[PDB]
Amino acid sequence: SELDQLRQEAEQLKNQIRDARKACADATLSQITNNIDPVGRIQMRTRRTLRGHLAKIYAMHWGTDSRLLVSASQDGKLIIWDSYTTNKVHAIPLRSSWVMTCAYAPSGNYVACGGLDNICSIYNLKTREGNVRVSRELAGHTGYLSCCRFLDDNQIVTSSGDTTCALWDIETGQQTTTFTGHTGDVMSLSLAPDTRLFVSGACDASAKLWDVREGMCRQTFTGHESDINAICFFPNGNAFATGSDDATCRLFDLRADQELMTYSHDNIICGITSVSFSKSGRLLLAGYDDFNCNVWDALKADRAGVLAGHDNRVSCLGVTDDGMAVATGSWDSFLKIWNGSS
Amino acid sequence: RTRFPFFSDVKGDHRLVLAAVETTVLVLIFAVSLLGNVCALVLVARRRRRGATACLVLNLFCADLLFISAIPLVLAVRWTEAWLLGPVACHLLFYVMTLSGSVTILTLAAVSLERMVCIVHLQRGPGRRARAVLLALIWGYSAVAALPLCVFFRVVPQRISICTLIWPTIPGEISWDVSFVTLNFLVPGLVIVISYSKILQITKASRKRLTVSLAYSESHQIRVSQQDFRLFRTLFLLMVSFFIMWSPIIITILLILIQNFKQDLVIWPSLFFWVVAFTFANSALNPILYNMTLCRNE
Amino acid sequence: VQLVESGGGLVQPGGSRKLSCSASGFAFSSFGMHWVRQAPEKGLEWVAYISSGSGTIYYADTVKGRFTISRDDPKNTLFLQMTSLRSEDTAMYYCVRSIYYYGSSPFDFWGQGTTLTVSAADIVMTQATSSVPVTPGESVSISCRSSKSLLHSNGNTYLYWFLQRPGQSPQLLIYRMSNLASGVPDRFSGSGSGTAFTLTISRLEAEDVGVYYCMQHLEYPLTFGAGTKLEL
Amino acid sequence: TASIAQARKLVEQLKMEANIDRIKVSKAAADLMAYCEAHAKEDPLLTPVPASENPFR
Ligand SMILES: CC/C=C/C/C=C/C/C=C/C/C=C\C/C=C\C/C=C/CCC(=O)O
Repeated sequence: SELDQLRQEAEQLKNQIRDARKACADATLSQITNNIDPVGRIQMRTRRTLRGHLAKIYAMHWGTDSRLLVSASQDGKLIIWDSYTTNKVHAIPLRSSWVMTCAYAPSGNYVACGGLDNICSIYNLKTREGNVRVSRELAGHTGYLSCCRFLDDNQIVTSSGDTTCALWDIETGQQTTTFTGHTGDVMSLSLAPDTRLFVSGACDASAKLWDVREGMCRQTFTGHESDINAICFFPNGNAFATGSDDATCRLFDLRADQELMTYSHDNIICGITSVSFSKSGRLLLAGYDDFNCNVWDALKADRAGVLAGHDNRVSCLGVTDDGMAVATGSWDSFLKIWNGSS
Repeated sequence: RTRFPFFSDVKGDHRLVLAAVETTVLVLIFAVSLLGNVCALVLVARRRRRGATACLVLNLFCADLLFISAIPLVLAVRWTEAWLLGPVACHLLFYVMTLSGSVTILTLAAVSLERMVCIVHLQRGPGRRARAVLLALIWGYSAVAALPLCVFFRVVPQRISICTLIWPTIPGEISWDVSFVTLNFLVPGLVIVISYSKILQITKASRKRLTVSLAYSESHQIRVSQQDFRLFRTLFLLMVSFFIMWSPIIITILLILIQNFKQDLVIWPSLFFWVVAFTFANSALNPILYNMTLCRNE
Repeated sequence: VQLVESGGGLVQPGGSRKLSCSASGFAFSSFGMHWVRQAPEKGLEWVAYISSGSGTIYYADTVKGRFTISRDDPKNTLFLQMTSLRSEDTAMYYCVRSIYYYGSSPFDFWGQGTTLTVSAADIVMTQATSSVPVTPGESVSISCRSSKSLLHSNGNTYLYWFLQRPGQSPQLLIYRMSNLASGVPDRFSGSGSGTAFTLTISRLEAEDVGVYYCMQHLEYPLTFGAGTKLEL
Repeated sequence: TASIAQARKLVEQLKMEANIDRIKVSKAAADLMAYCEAHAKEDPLLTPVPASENPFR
C-alpha cells in the first residue's frame, strides 16, 4: 500500500480541518442576528427596460461610473448602454456568437468577452479612430470561458471550464499565473474589493479562495450539494455568497473558514444563476431559473422582495457601485433597471 | 310602408319581464366581452412588446371591443322602444355596428390566411408593412362598405317613430346587399375553410410521412400523435364556430331583404333583436377561441 | 487621424464654390461633422453641421439657405457648396470632427482649413481680448462670460475651450468646462458656475501661446468668443 | 509516478492552509454587524434616498 497511505493521510487532514472548523463555530449567525429589525417588503420598479438585443443575454457588468453597463448576448453583439437614458453608447460585434461572460474595465477604457471560443478578447473603447476594436485576444485556455474580471487595465483574471482560473497580463497576452485545484468546470469568479484575493465557484460544488500574487488557493469552501453557478464577494471582502443549481445560496466567511447562513425555501426548486450584494451588504439579490429574482436579506435569511419582470431564465444580475440601482438580464433579450421607491 | 321597426317592438307581452330580460342578457354580455377583451389585448401587447412576430389578432381584439361599444345605446333604446334619440345620434349605432362586424369577419379570415401562409409557405424566414397595408385596408373597406347603411338610413314616424332604412333604389339596395353578403361573409368563410383544411392536410401528411418513411411502430405513433385530435377539434371548432356564429345575421339580412317584396311574411322584430344579441355574444368568445390553448381556464 | 480639405480661393462676388473635406484615418461614417469659419483678423464663427448619416442638418442663420452641406461616407468626404457668395463670407473654413455619446469629446480634430477670398435671440459669449504680456512660469486665468446659464439640468455645462497657435488650426483643450481633452498637457484646468467661467494654466510654457476661444453647445445656433490672445 | 507529485503538492498546500489562526465566530460576526449597522445611513436600497436626490427619477 503506497497510494493508500498518503491518501489516508489526506482524509485524516481533511477530518482535522473539519473538526477545526466545527470547534471554532461559537454560534450561528441566525441566532446572533435574531435581535435585529427586519428589512421588510422591498418594492423595486423597472425604471428602464434596455431593449435592443435579439437573443438570450448571458452576462452584464456595470461600469465604475454606475451609469454605463456592458451586456453580452448570443446574437454576437456586446452593447454598452447608458442606463440613465436607455441609449446604446456602443454595439461591439463579437467574432464568436457564443459569449458566456462580459466585463467592464475599472477605468472604463476597456471591455472583455469570453465563451465557447475559449478566448477572452479585450476591446479598447477609447480609440482615436473612433471605433471600438479588439486590443488583445487572450487565447491560452482549453475550456470555455465562464467569467472574466479585470483587476487593472493590464491584468484580468479569467475562469474557464478546464477547471482552472488564470491571471493574464494584457500587454504580453500571457497568463502570469494559473490557478489549479478545482476538479470541475469553474463557472464563476469574484475579486476582493481590494483586488488582492478572488473566490472561484466550480461545478465540483466547492468555492476556493485564491490570491492573485502568491498564485495558489488559500482556502476551500464546501457545503453545496450541486454545481456553484454564481459567486459574489460581500462589500467588506471578508465574506462571499454562492448560488448553486440546488436552489440554495450560502454565505461563507473567509475568517471562520465555514458557512454562516443558507438562503433556501421550499417554494423554489430552481437553481440560482447570478447573485450580488447591495452596497451595505444587507440585500443579497439572487437571480433564479424560474424567471424570478429574489431579494434575500443577507442577515436573517428572510426573503424580503421579489423582482418579477422576466419571462425567461434570469442569467445575469448586478448592483451598481453606488448601490442605487439593480440591473437584471434574462433570456428574453431584455435588461431591466430596478431601485427602491419611497 | 311598414318598413322595419329595428329594435322597436311596439306591443310587447309582459314587457316589465321582457325588457328586464333583454337588459340583463345584454349587460352580462357587455361585461364578459369587455373583460375578456381587456385581458387578451394587454396579454397580446405584452407578448408583442417582447418582439413577438407581428400579428393581426390584436386588430380583431380591438374591432370586437368596438363592437360592444354600441350595445349601451342598444339597450338604452330597448327600453324606450321608440327611438327617442336624435337622427344623428341614431345614425351612429347602425353605422359602427356594421363597421365592426365587417372588420371582425375580415380579420378572422385574415388571421387564418396569415397562419396557413406561415405554417405552410413562410415556415421560418411577409413584410410587417405588407401586413400593415392589408390591416388598414380591412378597417377602410369595412367602413366604406357599410357607408350605404348610414346614407340610405333615416328615422320615420309610425303611429311613434322608427330608425329604418330609406334605400330609394330597390335594385341598388339588393345589389349592395348581395355584394356585401358575397364579399363580407361568403369569400371570408371560403378562405377560412380553405386555410384550415390546409393546416390539417399538411399536418396529416407530415404524420403519415413520419409513420411510413421513418419506419415507426403502431404503438409509437399513438405515443407521439396524442395531439392530432387536440389540433383537429381546435381548428374544426374554429371554422364551425365562425360559420354558426356569423350565419344568423346574414340569414336575417336575407329574410328582411325578401320582406322587401314579401310583406305577407310577417317577421318578428324580437327575432332581429335576438340575432343581434347573438352577434354581440360573438365578440364575447372571440378572445376565447384565439387564446384557447394559452390558458384552459387556469 | 487626418482631415485634409480642398477647394476655395478667389471667388467673384455673387458666384458659387464647393469645398471638399477628405477624411482619412478614422471611422468617418460615425462622426458628426461641423463646418467652422474664421474671418481674417477676427474670431471663429459656426457655419453648418451635419449629423452621422445625414439624419439631422443645421445651419447658421447668417448663411442659412445660401449654403448646403452633404457627406459621402463611401469615399469619406464631407462637402459644402455655397451659393451667391457675398463679401462677408470671406474666411478660413475648418472641417472639424464631433461624436456624441456619453463621455465623448466633441470637436476632437479640426481640419487644415481653406482660405476663401470673395472679392469686391441667440446665446452670446463675451470675453475681452486681454493681450496679457505673459512670461514662461506665470499662472494665468482666462475668463469668458455667457448670456445664459450654460449648466443644463442633467448636470453638464456645455462649455468648450479651444486653443489656436499662430499659423495653426484650433484644438480642443477642455470640453464641458471640466474635462481635459486627450493629448493636451495636464497644466490646463477649467471651472465655472453657470456663468463667468475661467480657464487656469499653472505651468505656462513657450508653446501655450495663441488665441483662446470659448464656445457654448446647448442649442445648435452656436457662438464663440472674441478670443483672448497671449503673447511673450 | 506522476500522481505522487500532485499528492505532495496537495499535502503541503493543506499543511500551509492549516497553519492559520482562525478567529471565533462571535468576533467575526460582530465585525459584520458593525459593518452592516454603520453603513445603513448611506445605502440607497436598505434606506431609500428621497427622489429629490435620486438620479434614476
Ligand atoms: C358582417 C356584417 C355585420 C354584422 C352585424 C350587423 C349588425 C347590424 C345590422 C344591420 C343590417 C343592415 C342591413 C340589412 C339589409 C337591408 C335592409 C332592408 C330590408 C328592409 C325592408 C325593405 O327593404 O323595405
